[PDB]
Amino acid sequence: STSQVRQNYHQDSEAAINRQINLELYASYVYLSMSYYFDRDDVALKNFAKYFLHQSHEEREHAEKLMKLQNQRGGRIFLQDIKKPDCDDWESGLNAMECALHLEKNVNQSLLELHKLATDKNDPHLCDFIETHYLNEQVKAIKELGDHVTNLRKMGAPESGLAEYLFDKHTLG
Amino acid sequence: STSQVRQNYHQDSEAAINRQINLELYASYVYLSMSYYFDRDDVALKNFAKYFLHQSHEEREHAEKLMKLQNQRGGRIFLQDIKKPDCDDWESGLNAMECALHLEKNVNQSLLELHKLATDKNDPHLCDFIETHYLNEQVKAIKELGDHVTNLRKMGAPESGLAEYLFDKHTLG
Amino acid sequence: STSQVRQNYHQDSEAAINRQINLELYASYVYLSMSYYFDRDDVALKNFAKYFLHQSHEEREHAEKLMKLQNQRGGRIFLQDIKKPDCDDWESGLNAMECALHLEKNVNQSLLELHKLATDKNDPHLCDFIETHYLNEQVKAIKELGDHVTNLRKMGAPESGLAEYLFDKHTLG
Amino acid sequence: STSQVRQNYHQDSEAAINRQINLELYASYVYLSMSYYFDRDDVALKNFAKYFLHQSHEEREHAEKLMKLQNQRGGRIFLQDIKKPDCDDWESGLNAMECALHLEKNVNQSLLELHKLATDKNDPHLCDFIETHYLNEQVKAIKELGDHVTNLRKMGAPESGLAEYLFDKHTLG
Amino acid sequence: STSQVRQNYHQDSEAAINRQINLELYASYVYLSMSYYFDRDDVALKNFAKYFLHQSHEEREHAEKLMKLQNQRGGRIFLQDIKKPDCDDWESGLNAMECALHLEKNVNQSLLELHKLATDKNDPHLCDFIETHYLNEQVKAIKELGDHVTNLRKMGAPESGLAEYLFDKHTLG
Amino acid sequence: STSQVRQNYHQDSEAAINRQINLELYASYVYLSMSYYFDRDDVALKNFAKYFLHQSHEEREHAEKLMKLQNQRGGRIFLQDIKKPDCDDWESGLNAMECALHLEKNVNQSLLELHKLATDKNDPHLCDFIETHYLNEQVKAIKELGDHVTNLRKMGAPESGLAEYLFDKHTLG
Repeated sequence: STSQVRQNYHQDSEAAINRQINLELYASYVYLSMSYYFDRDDVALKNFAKYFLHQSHEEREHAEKLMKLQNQRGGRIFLQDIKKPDCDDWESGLNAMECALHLEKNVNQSLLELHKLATDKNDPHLCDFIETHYLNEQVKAIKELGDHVTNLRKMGAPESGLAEYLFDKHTLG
Repeated sequence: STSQVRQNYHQDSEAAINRQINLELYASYVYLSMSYYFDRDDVALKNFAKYFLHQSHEEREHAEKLMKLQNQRGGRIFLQDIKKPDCDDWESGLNAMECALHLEKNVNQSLLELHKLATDKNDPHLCDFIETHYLNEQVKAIKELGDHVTNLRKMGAPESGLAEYLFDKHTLG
Repeated sequence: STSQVRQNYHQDSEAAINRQINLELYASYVYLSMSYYFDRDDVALKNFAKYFLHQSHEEREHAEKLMKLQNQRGGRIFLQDIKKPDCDDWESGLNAMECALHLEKNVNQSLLELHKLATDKNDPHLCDFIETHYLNEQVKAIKELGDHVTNLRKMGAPESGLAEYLFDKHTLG
Repeated sequence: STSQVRQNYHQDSEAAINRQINLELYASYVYLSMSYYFDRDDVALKNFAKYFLHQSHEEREHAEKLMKLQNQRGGRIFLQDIKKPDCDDWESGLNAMECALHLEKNVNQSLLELHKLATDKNDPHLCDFIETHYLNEQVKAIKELGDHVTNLRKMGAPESGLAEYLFDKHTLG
Repeated sequence: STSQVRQNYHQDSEAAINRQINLELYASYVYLSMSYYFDRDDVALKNFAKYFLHQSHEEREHAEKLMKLQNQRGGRIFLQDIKKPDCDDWESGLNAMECALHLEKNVNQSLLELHKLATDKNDPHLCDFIETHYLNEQVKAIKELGDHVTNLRKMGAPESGLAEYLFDKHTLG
Repeated sequence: STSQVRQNYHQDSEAAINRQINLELYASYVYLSMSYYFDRDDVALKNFAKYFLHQSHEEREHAEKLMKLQNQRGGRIFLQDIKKPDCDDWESGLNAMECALHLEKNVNQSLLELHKLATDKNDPHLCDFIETHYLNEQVKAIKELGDHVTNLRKMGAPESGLAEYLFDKHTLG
């Protein structure tokens, strides 16, 4: 049953990769919903939609990378249902940005837990892969999301709408 | 009397094309008036004028397309008077945009009624022509006008004038 | 009420510009009707249609130039109804050419009357504008229309149809 | 027996495609005969021959397009005999043009009947295919044939031969 | 509540678009699973994986197109859970191809039902959109899948493995 | 009645050219049917279809060449009905190739009989024309068809289907 190429790959590190795979798919779905909310005519903030769409594409490519890694090491991929996003209305841009930040922090925590599991089982390849492809990019994305939120807050009230328009036109545009 | 090339063309589908022709001409006249209102020195919003002038040119070309279609199918074109626009003063930019939206919705309703008449008389060529050249563009234009109006509203009060200046400079410019 | 930029501009020279504006629009409408008559399949003279369509475009651009001049000097533009062309059938090409000539002569007379009014009120800018953009072009157009008519007459009878075909193919084509 | 890919394709819409296929082949044969009549030395009108040869090639390509459509939807093609053209002598150019016009009108009527049958059976693909590839081109061809006939008639008598030579040299050449 | 741009858009045509959206997402998920099955080392058929991955990308882009259409017409998008693929092991290449064919036929049936609903409510824009972007491509894809299956069957037994290798190397490669 | 340019052209050599013309048209029809049989989805051999389609185009051009020759020498062309192909199903590729070979041999025999008739009437132009344009190409085509058949036979049984696939992919592709 075990693949001819499998070597130094544990059952736990396979189930964890599958769960991370599902989580990345769910994140991509959430970002798709976020972007196509801001694509609506009652919102009409183009650059927000483009930003979230790019985030969704990046999450999808990361899930594909995980699946390729699973196949290379001799693991077998198991696909599960993808749960729909939390909200159907994502409110103002200040709140969407804060929901994206929380999602990114959750995914980063999951990656760190996976790294802990990998170092538990003495698997240098998995640790190297996670370090190379995931952690630093997650830190950069979280830093960028933090900057955007503080700038939105700096502008913000009293004239919230003008502020949201100018942030859309200057920063993200 | 009937043209040598006429075939599967009904009297009703000819009168309707003529009426649509007149309506398109009237729309072009209205957009010309809109643009040359904003060209005035007491308004001085250039990009609004350019936008409405482009709308007028598009309406004119659509009327010419209808006239060409009428000639190809063997119909005879009848030209009627073009009534002057409703207003001489088009108020702020928020109101001009809302008058353009209403005009576009009226023209779209007329096109849908023409399509209904065409399918009544079993004329696939007219339905194909309307579908290809008119409907989708009307939907796109109405969507674009809706986005502009919501953004203008988002900025808007308290500082309406600064908002109208920044929308002119960023979006339409 | 009077514009901040208005200076040496009289009420009469504003109403006259508006009337000339309406007359140019009516001329453009007439030329559109002329061209789309010859676009018909029972006439089928392409070059005549192209010629009249070019005339219509030129008249439209001249009306736009008048409107720009009105806006620059501080006048306010007033748009009125555009009356439909005189005829629905424009007969042979010899008669269309003679209706175009009469229309051009009428417009030239209107321009000369406007110049007389301008010199009445001691307004050098309006006289310079009319001289630069309108008079010489009107003279050239009338001369060209006269040449075409005499050539059509030279060919003409007995074989009128062959003559009209060869004039269409050689001169206007 | 039914093909694995067949779906929403009716027996009637298959027989009709086969009959249209045969009709297009017959039209191509007729146009070949027309062109190679005018290629003769007692006629010697080159441009007429080239025009009819182009018509024949277009009809052939349309028949091939129908056959490809039949194969894509899971239908089976049935080929029948191609009947020879009506005439062996196609008379003057005025009469050939009028026989081409009648053939085109017949084919257009057949296409409209096929569209009626397609909408009877609730088949959107066939209606879309007919609308996209056939109807508008048929209308354009009929309009062009009508123009040529009226110009030939305009020239025509008394000097019919000179007229036919000049139409050959100028229009079709 | 109703959007400013909504016109001639029915509740039914909105729910149907949402359901089609979910179905396209599910199809993309299934094709992703198919490709990453054949990416495994115990299968090792590269071209099959690339083919199914391309299918998944196409399905994703089609879902995005549907979502854009929903937003343009004034509808509001509702996202639901995406169910996991049917199988975890997709067997030989002959069976994967037959599961892809069935999925494509199901999606085509759903599109035809949506077209029926659209023509029920007298909505020409939706019918034109479906005809332009979806139906013909579905027919082409089903035809291509049918060809591949018959060729695989032609080779096939007795030497099934060599046949599957040569089909992978020649046709899909 | 006799053409001004006719010289050293016999009635027999005219009827024979007409019959050869009809035979070439029939051959082109047969090759069209052959190609569009292999275009079907239950056969799915592309290169066979392309090969037979090329054969059909070549036969058509040869018929046109014969018609031009007939017109140059002062003969008058007579078109007759084109009979439909023998079969509606052309079986495996081995049998289609053998039906093409027989058709080519029949046409070559007809050409040789025409040459015999031409030398009977002391007509060097016709003999030169046949020698230059037809005979050698017929020999080359028959040789090529013989090679393909022997290679198909060499592969062939036991694994006929794999053999037909590899011949399609390598030789004709």
